Amino acid sequence: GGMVAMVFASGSHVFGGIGSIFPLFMMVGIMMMMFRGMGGGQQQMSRPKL
Amino acid sequence: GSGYGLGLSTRTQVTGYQFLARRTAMALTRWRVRMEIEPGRRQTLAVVASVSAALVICLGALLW
Repeated sequence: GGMVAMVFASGSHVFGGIGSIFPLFMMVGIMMMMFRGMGGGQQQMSRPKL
Repeated sequence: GSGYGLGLSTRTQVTGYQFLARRTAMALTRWRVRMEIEPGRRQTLAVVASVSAALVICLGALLW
């Protein structure tokens, strides 16, 4: 977001439509990597169960 | 002999040494090795958090 905002303050305003597709799609990739990071499951221990 | 010099090494040997290093460091200050709770780790992580928070604010200034 900082990288994107800094470009607008310079006035180049290259984003919107054609340009915005890069940061939009790039943003999904980061969330997709953190999702694999929290991988696994079914352990099901919890304070309310104990 | 064996163990001396700059030979090769593996990733299990790198963590293995850090465990022995923590356990011996505790024996010099607390004189016991039970280690049910490991406070050396926590006191170190608090510094790393301090440095990170300083850098986040530092980059925040450059952004403006």
